[PDB]
Amino acid sequence: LSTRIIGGIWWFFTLIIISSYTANLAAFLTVERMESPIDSADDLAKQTKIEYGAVKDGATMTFFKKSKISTFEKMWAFMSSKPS
Amino acid sequence: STRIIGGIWWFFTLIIISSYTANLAAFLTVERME
Amino acid sequence: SPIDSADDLAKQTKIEYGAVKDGATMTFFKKSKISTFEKMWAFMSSKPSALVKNNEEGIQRTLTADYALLMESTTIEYITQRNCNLTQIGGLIDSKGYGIGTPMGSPYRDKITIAILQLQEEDKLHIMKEKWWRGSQKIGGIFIVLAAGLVLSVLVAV
Amino acid sequence: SPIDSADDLAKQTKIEYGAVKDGATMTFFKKSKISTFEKMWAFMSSKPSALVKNNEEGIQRTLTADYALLMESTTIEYITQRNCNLTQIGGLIDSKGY
Amino acid sequence: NRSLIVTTLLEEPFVMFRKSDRTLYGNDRFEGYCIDLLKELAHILGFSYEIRLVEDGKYGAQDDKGQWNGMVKELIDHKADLAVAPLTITHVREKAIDFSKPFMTLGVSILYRKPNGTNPSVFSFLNPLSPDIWMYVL
Repeated sequence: LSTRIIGGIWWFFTLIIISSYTANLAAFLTVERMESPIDSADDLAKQTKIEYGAVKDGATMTFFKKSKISTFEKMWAFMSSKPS
Repeated sequence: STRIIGGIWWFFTLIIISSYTANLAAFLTVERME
Repeated sequence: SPIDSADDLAKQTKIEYGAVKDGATMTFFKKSKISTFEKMWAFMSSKPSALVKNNEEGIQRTLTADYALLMESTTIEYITQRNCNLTQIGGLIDSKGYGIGTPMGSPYRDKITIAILQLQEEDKLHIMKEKWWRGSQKIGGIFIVLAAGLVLSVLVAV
Repeated sequence: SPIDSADDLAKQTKIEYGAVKDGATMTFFKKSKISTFEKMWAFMSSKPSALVKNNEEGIQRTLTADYALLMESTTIEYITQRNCNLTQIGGLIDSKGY
Repeated sequence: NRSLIVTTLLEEPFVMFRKSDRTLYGNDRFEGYCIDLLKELAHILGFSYEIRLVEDGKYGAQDDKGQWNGMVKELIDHKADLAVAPLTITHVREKAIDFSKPFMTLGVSILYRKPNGTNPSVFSFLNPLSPDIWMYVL
């Protein structure tokens, strides 16, 4: 019993530490499975990390200069903000 | 020999379901918010 | 997971932010015509008090409140290099030129047009820039459980 | 969380929002050249039922319809000083000469 | 040339005070990055100056009607004929005064207060459950 009070608290504490990584792993993969990933062009208009544009002497350059879809217009205001 | 073989194997049974709980819950949680 | 960009600052409405009034920041914020910054313009329009009148006032906003401040890097450089209770977040947005003030129709500015490129090759602006800018959980806390249980069994019988 | 600001009402479609007539903010939304208020005033143009005419009409519409009532903040105090079923949502939109 | 009157405003570390235990006036009130850069170009392009601060303390811009005030109005009214400052080249500010070439071109940075770290703890772990329940386990 003097050692029955030793081992059971170790069982009580080794049960503390095993579910700790189960949620450290699980919510980590859940954030990894939060990703759709980003495909659609409105989401590229939401992000600022990926540089994006077209070729000079291209029609779609002038078309996004001419575009009335405001998703195109804000991606054109991106490309106006960054000439690269 | 058997108490350490069963100890490490039960310790690996402690390993494996923590992974499958990671497999199952992250599956059902994206559709829980979806 | 922390913030070091512009879109995730456009996400959060949890940190107060404005600018120095009659500032070229705010003069461009009324000219900001992309909707990620148009909504931060709707923020700053919804908060005339987040707008400051003094950079030193916005210093006391960030010192006394959880206050993001979006000004030019030069003073943010010189003060955060000299104040360590304030953190530098991410990078810049743009780069706008700093003109030298002449009234309109000044032909003496043609001489001013020359001497700037004089100082550009001779690199004097960076020489003074180095002259005038000067630099400076639950992971570990669990230790309350098991260590006492090993000592009680010693002083019982023997 | 989903509503902590006035723009949260401009993002949702369920909770209506309007103002008592002789309303300065109805005028101010026409005055507001910031476009999120312009969308909130195209809301109130599209929603005649959201725009109310006197005090208890907006009180009842907040209780009956899915409706947030827009009102001055120490008046929001003074009513909710006595009306306890409420909760003030968001902060100010402005400070204004009175 | 003449003493070209300079409207300005004190910035960090652009235009700063000159400080001592005695009296200092005008050009001798003020130093900094811009002022000691101005002392170089006074030898370069051959002019003198008077430094004046701006009142309203700001750049100043067009109002609701469209009227300049502050720094721009000084160069409009010719009560100042220079402005030694990082006067940001803004396309509306080109319409009452003319800019020269930029000496510095920098961008908008992000100021935020620093949390200065923290320590690990288990009183934090007592918190996702109600703290009376942790004693109810006992």
